[PDB]
Amino acid sequence: NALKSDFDSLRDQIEKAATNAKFNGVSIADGSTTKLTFLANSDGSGFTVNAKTI
Amino acid sequence: SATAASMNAVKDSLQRGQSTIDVALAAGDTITDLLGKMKEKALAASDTSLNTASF
Repeated sequence: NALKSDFDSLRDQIEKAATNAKFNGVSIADGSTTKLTFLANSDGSGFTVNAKTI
Repeated sequence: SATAASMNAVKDSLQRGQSTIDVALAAGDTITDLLGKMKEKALAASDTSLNTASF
């Protein structure tokens, strides 16, 4: 029972640590969106970074 | 000599034309600077990683 409760605590910890990792409201580790596109060229062409949910 | 007097009349109109074009050129320089800045703004806003409150 003690080992199970330790396991459960650690799982809840993983969840908290994962959902708090936002910068400026946008994040690539929670799983909110599928990809983020940044500017890479003075004409609008983008640099694509896929989302890696953890 | 009447014709030389008429040339004296022509030169002022040429000068007035020059003046109007200078005013237009000044305004045009301002407009080109503004257009550059607008392109910068539009390019910055074309980003899809941007917050809802910066757009």
